[PDB]
Amino acid sequence: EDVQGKNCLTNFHGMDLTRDKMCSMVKKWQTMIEAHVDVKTTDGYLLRLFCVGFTKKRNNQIRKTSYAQHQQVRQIRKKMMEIMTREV
Amino acid sequence: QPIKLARVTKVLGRTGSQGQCTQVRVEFMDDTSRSIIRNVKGPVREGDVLTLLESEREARRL
Amino acid sequence: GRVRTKTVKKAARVIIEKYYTRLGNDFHTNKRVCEEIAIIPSKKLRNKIAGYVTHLMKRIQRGPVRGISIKLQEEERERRDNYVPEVSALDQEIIEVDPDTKEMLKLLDFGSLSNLQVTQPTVGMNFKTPRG
Amino acid sequence: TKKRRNNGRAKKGRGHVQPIRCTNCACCVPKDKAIKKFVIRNIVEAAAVRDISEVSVFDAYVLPKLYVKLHYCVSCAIHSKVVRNRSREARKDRTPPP
Amino acid sequence: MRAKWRKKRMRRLKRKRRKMRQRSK
Amino acid sequence: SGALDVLQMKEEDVLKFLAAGTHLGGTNLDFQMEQYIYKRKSDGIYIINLKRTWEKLLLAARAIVAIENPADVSVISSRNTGQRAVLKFAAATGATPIAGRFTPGTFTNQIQAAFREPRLLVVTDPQADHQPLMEASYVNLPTIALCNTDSPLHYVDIAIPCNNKGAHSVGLMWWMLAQEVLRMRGTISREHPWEVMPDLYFYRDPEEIEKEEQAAA
Amino acid sequence: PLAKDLLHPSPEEEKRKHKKKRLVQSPNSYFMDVKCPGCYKITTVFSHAQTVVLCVGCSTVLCQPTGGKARLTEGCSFRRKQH
RNA sequence: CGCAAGACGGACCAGAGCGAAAGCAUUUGCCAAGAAUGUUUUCAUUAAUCAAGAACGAAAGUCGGAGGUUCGAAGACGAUCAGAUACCGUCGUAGUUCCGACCAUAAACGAUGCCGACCGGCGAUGCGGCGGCGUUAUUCCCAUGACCCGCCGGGCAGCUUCCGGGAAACCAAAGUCUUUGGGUUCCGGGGGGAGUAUGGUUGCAAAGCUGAAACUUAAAGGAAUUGACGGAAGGGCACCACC
Repeated sequence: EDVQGKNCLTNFHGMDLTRDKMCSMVKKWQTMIEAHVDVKTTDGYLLRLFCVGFTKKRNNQIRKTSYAQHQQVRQIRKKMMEIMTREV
Repeated sequence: QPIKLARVTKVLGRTGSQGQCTQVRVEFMDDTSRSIIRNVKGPVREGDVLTLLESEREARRL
Repeated sequence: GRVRTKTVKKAARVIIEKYYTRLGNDFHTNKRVCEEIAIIPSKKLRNKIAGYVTHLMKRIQRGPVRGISIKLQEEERERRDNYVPEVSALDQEIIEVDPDTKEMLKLLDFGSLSNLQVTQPTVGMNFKTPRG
Repeated sequence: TKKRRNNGRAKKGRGHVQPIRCTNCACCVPKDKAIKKFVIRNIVEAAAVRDISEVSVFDAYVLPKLYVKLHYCVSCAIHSKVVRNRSREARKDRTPPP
Repeated sequence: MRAKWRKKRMRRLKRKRRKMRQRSK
Repeated sequence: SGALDVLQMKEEDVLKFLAAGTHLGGTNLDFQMEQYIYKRKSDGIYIINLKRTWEKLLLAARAIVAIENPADVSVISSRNTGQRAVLKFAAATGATPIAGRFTPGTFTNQIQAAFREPRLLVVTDPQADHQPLMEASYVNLPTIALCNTDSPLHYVDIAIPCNNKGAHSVGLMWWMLAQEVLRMRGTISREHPWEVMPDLYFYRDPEEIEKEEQAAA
Repeated sequence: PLAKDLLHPSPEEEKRKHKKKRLVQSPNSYFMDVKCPGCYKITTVFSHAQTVVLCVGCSTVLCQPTGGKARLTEGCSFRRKQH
């Protein structure tokens, strides 16, 4: 952001995930859920958070599929969007 | 890198395009508990010593 | 390639099966047995048969062979197969019993036994293998 | 003669799926029709992991993986020996090979 | 002869017949 | 067999079934075997109704004792579990044993050396012993089969619902039915228990044979 | 099973089978005596109510509509009635 | 590092869903619609299939605008080859994208018209409802979710079977067929000629729908079997193969 002298002082410009991890998370036979939030902080910083989420096969679950309903997914996405606006 | 000696503990199979190379489990007689799989020309029996001009390659198994 | 042909093995099996008691483990004695109890026109075939005979005799010393029969068949499948213990594994003091196996005994005449320990039921109804 | 009951693809109540481009060629293949692999793979095979572990800055560094999903046309797949012609009885086995 | 290219040749031949019948009208 | 005190299920016979586990059927169910089941457990096991097991045991025993020639009731098991039990059933009933590897065409091909031609088959498992059932289709052979909740009743002509999987339960069912045919012939009385032990008919793990040989000394 | 007693099925079988497919067509719904704790009187609610059942002068809401068997408000007891 | 424009919605994505079919996949909102379940709601035969007639109808193609990122018929060039107006490669106009009108065809396929009844089993799965031990979240329980175990109805399917059918492949429908008749629409009659000529009709055009005959011919074809062959896959053998 600025240089004092023999010192490049840095400021936040974006969190990211290593695609090693990002790809690792995305496996078949479960619902991938995403939510973006165009948000502003207290000071004049405008962020675009991207959440991600994966439905969990339960401990006693025998069924392979492990999917969600469309209204369940968009209730989750509405929650994600609410929580990320709340914490920014 | 030094020139080391390894003993044939087991001759696994016969690899090579014309089956011309014995594929061999070699035990390093310097570091007596380090073992690798390694391709060898000519007739090899169990318990003859190979002269390795490097000890860092490892052959791909049958 | 020292694989014995059907003519060697069939002959060698029948020679053991019919003249078991005349044979032993030595090659050279049962070579001369095979000379007497069979009319073999070759010397080489005589040796082949005598050789496989001796191999099957060593196999019979270990245990019973799939393609031959011994006279009693044979003190283990006949005599030892008449094994009887002191008391049967059936004759149990405390027989554990399911609550629903207790119910079908109650809808039988046998609603009250002395030696049936009715157990607590299997909670967490989870008994299958997951799919895929 | 009808060779495959499913017709060699996996649509039963659609009548259309979207074409994928075959990775080897550029052939347009129905998604359900395409022979799909999911190759997880270590960025270095066997000879280079020996060298990285020794020349790593870090303390017992777990190496990252390279997650491709390959889509093949039937021709590419058979030529590259991904799938393979089977006997008319053995065709019906939908079990993936071990 | 592929039945599609047969159908293409019969269309061109028709298209020349409609071109030559028109010149008397 | 029905509404008779003489041939009614006794108290000691229930304890021989509960120890053996002949009531304790498989996880899966055949539609032809829903009538020979009391109820399903929690932890997916079907409980066989032992009264109906007992009536099918008597009906089978009747079928065997009706066969005037005791020799031509061919008794079959392929699986190790039955191979002892069926061989001791031959000793008792005077039946013909085929213990392991039923050669196809032993009922159909004359020129075969082991060409048997019975009046009645007895079968330890309709699935394992599918080949005897199928050759009973080609020659008019009624078939008694020791059946599980899982077993299909294709070509089986009187089914005895059991655990035919477990080592004890098989040998016990063979013992029960050997003792019943000898009772119903009038060879043995019914008041006293039978000299032959039900434990005799049980197949043993070759581990257990060398474990007994170790524990005998 | 060839010989099914279609004349006389066991009650377990007809309770299992679809309402229209039974030997004699019989509904799976019922009426029930429902009472809220505020009001005295007992209103007859239909099991599959499909309307917001109120008491006299709306003392409270009793029955909320759902897919099938309508849910009764927490604190409202019911006895199913027969003839 | 940015910025712009125009395409397209990977992975999740399935023998999963929805739609009459063509077809449909980023988020959010609005607009109407729909199957299925639930119902001790209502009307009371209002139905099924359908000449005429009508809506929708992939892609390509056409006409007028807006746009043109990528790809790319035609074209030009470089290669290969004997030639190579191909396959390969670099460019590249129409087109590909959007709106308004045409067009009415596809291997538009499940190559299987629609409605109704009956005739084995089993495990799944999608939707809705019903019942049931137990785990789990909202903790503060209620009741709702996530599971588990079953039942019912409708759905895409699956496996198995001497139901039965079929020339067979195969088909719980392609069965209930010489023991031939539940209702109804379309349509085939050896192979070519030919979906041609001709007339009509629709279209701006391309072309669509309707549509013969003369003549010619003993087979064309379907399913399956055995061989031979392969520039398909795998296995084995030989110093008339190799190392």
